[PDB]
Amino acid sequence: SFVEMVDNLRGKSGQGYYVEMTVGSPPQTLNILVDTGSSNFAVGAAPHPFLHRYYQRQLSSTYRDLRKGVYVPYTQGKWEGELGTDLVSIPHGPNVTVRANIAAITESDKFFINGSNWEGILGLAYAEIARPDDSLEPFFDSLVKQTHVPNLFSLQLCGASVGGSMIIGGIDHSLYTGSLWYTPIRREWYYEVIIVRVEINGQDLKMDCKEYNYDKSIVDSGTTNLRLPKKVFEAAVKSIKAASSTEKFPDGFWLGEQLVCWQAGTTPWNIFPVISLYLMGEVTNQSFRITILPQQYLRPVEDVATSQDDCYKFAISQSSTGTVMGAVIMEGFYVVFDRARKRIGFAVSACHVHDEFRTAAVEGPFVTLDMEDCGYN
Ligand SMILES: CC(C)c1cccc(CNC[C@@H](O)[C@@H]2C[C@H](C)CCCCCCCCC(=O)N(C)[C@@H](C)C(=O)N2)c1
Repeated sequence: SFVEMVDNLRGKSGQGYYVEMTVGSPPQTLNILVDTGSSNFAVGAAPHPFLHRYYQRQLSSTYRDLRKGVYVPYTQGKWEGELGTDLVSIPHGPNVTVRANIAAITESDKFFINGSNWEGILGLAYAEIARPDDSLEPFFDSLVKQTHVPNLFSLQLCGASVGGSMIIGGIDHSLYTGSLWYTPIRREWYYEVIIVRVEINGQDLKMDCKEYNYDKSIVDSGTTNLRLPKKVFEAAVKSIKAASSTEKFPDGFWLGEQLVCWQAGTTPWNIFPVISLYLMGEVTNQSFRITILPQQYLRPVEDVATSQDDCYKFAISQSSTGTVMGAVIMEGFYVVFDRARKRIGFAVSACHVHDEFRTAAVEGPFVTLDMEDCGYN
């Protein structure tokens, strides 16, 4: 009965994807950001200028105080609060209710977004990166332990204001085309994967493949951009600049600061290259690739002035904590987080990104020797 979960995600460009949830008795409705890059379930539980609503523990007869504080520092943004448990349900999800850990956010810094429509975050990664430590059971672990929901979920994140699906407990075959290609989960903490090759417009970047995974590579729906280790970022930007050199862009555009605009419908997509990321496969010396179009890594942004042009931000930025395959990478792919089999699947999404002469793709098999050497230790 996955049809009930199709289209259960909404969001705004650059502001994440959220799902509707309820917490407590009587149920309090809240919109919750879907984040495969963290492992804490947390909701606003005190007034805040950007919160339309929040969790009111005093009104829930099933709330239980854990008498323990918590804080989570992300790559950007952080919050602190009080731990507790309560009953939680997902209206457009499985027909179950579970008692889960909940962090009641009392203070936050650059976490909530002005006018975003979500009030909390659902960390879907593993206990090893939960705060305050790995003894705080994450939501999805509680769900699997307390119900018959199979130990996997899938994400169909769609571009253009945005929507998608989080299929809890399985794979919905109407949401993708072609074959699913799987890459091993290297270690159950983040959803960590191994990138074994990078090509831009079919040209190999020719770096030590360890550089691609320094110090890790993760699949993270809570991060907007494709984030790349310093050395990889420099090579990729150098290649993307060259391919698009027939037009001049401010240096702040390549840093993700300034936006670029063009007359509505005249965006020169053809001058921006496709990026191919090769992932470690399931059998010996085998990989597969996902191909990323510029319509993914040129994120559309509301024209702050006169909505007469098409304006974009460069959605590839530099990282000092490894590669992050963020939302703009996941968009247009159907991504299966197969926890039960320790693998992540990719297929072309039913809401795939369109170009006139090019198409996003998931292609295999490829032969790749010595893939284990690509993981950083
Ligand atoms: C929580 C622990 C496990 C942790 C520490 C450091 C990195 C990571 C990796 N995942 C980060 C991710 O969980 C984290 C989640 C967000 C704060 C959730 C709220 C904002 C969502 C919409 C705007 C997204 C802008 C963006 O890209 N951000 C805001 C990056 C930069 C980021 O940080 N994202 C996890």
